Amino acid sequence: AEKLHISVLCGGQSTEHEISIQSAKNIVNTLDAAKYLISVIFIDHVGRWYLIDQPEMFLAHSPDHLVKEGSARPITIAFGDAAKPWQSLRRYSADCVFPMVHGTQGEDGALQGLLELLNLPYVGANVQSSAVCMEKDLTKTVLRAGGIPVVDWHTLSPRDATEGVYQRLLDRWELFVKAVSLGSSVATLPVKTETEFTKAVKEVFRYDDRLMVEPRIRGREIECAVLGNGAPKASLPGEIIPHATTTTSVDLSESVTKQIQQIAIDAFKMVHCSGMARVDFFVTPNNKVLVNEINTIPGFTNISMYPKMWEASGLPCPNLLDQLIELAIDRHQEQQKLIRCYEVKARS
Amino acid sequence: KLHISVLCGGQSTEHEISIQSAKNIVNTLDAAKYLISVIFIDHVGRWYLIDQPEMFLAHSPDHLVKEGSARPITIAFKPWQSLDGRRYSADCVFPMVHGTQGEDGALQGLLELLNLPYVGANVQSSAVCMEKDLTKTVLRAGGIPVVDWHTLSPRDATEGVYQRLLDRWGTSELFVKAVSLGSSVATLPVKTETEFTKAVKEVFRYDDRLMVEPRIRGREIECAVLGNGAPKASLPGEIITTTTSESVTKQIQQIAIDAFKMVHCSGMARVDFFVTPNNKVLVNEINTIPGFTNISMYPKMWEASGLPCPNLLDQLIELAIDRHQEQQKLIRCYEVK
Repeated sequence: AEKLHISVLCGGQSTEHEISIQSAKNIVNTLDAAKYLISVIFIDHVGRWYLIDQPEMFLAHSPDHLVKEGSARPITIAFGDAAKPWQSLRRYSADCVFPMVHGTQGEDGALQGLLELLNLPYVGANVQSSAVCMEKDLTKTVLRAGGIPVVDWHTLSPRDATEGVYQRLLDRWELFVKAVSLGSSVATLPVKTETEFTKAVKEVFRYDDRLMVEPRIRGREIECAVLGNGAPKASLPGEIIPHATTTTSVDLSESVTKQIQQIAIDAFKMVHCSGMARVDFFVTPNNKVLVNEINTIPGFTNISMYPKMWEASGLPCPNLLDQLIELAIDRHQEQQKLIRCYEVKARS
Repeated sequence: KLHISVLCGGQSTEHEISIQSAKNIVNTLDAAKYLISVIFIDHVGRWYLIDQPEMFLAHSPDHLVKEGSARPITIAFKPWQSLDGRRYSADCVFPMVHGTQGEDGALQGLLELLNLPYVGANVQSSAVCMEKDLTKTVLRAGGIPVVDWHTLSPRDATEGVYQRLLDRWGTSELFVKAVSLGSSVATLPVKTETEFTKAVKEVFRYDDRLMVEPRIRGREIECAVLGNGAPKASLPGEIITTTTSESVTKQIQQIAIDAFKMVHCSGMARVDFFVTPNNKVLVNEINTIPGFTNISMYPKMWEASGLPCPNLLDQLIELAIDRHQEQQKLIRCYEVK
């Protein structure tokens, strides 16, 4: 083969389905055509998989259209077939997979888990890191245990009493009642009263089986794109302003910029991330830098902060994508070596 | 009857124990309640379906593969599909792959993608329990007592580390363990600086992260936890040979339950402890797919606690289906909103 086969996964049974498609389109449009034969795997709303092997068609049409036209081919997977994991319902090659499903299934380790079972190289966080970063309270647990400054939180599960919690949190710290693992605004509720609190708790437990309460923090929402495996690099910080308006130009001191970058890298490492993460911070008026979230499959559309921050840092998106693919393949190669050496040792 | 698919084998060093766990499960599942299929994953990651449980009980899966009774399958995104075009039902999956790919969230991830009910810890909880330093990180953060540890990664300098751990733990005898691997070859006792440095090197050939722990003197005690939101603990068992103080017993059971909840486990886990001579109770590991063979501690501890294996299995399946039902409700409600 003269080119590497790249499969971009998008859609999925996730409320970020449409953003996923837009991310995938940018990636497909931006992948160096000289280096890659690009296939797009579309997962529809009921979880059916389709393969589109003409990237140009994916850029030109909605995947739903391609399904209906018949050009997007129903596929399943071929276990054990390391080279050609996709099988028409004819097998198709994949040298590396770019999981670009946001939220449920895509960032929560599920898709990563399938890809591990297929022994395929894939971009970004592995199963464990995806799961840790997906559950925001678990992320903070790991970060704080390692000494990384985070926005404080309080986890509640359905069996916990809700009475007294509001007051105790007010005493400790307006609050947010948030699903631990859901991003949609439907699952993040601002509360100003006890009554609002318990109503919000009830509401969020209709969506997620665990929630977290957070203090509403005054400060700027600063983001930083991290890239790498073992030796992560951090972009220039960007800012988002909920109405959201975004910009890669924020006027932070040399000190704060440096902190954001270093903590982003340290956080990335602390949750054992791979490939990429967008680390989202609050920076308080007193310039305290606080991690709020690590996103392992950040938006990747042409206006999305992750690629925009890198571009603003001197890394054009095509090069970014090449690096993500290289990192993915390198991780896979290293993991395969460890596995095999252990296998030999263990049975001997 | 409900269709139960028991998944075993796997690309894992615990492949053979997995087969034995599965055989016990298939042997013990109530025939009146279940139509049992076995999914066998071979060493190279190929998947096979055996729809005659008695064949699986009578023969090794490798034999069935060679004979052809273990049919190559893939998934249909009736989750299993032959490679006749036939599709096979599954109402609940019993993943029984130990260690790599079985307890580390990957298999759970696939089952999640397929919207199948399945027994045991979910992706997140599997991943947290699989990597032992992460488990301890989460447990200690929540105030659960655990054996001390120090994680090392390949890029960390080793110089002076041994001495520092000696100073922290007041013992010269340590273990250098892979964070995510169970074989004895990935757990190395060290008692000198030289042994430490050699062990670190050795383990880094097998895992990308390792953990150092002090050698703890005391009894190896285990405890089976069962349930979802309302876990119950078995009477403690001990590893000396295995076997199934009222205060210490209570600490064990309670800490096992609290540990189970703290890692957001579901269905089952075996919580492994040390109990020092001074009666200090320390969690060392949580196993989300513990051995399930006819002599394995998890089912034996339950049997000893008044819960026979067939009934244990029924509850595991009921817990899985119930979890699945609640999870679907949540995601449907969220999707609507």
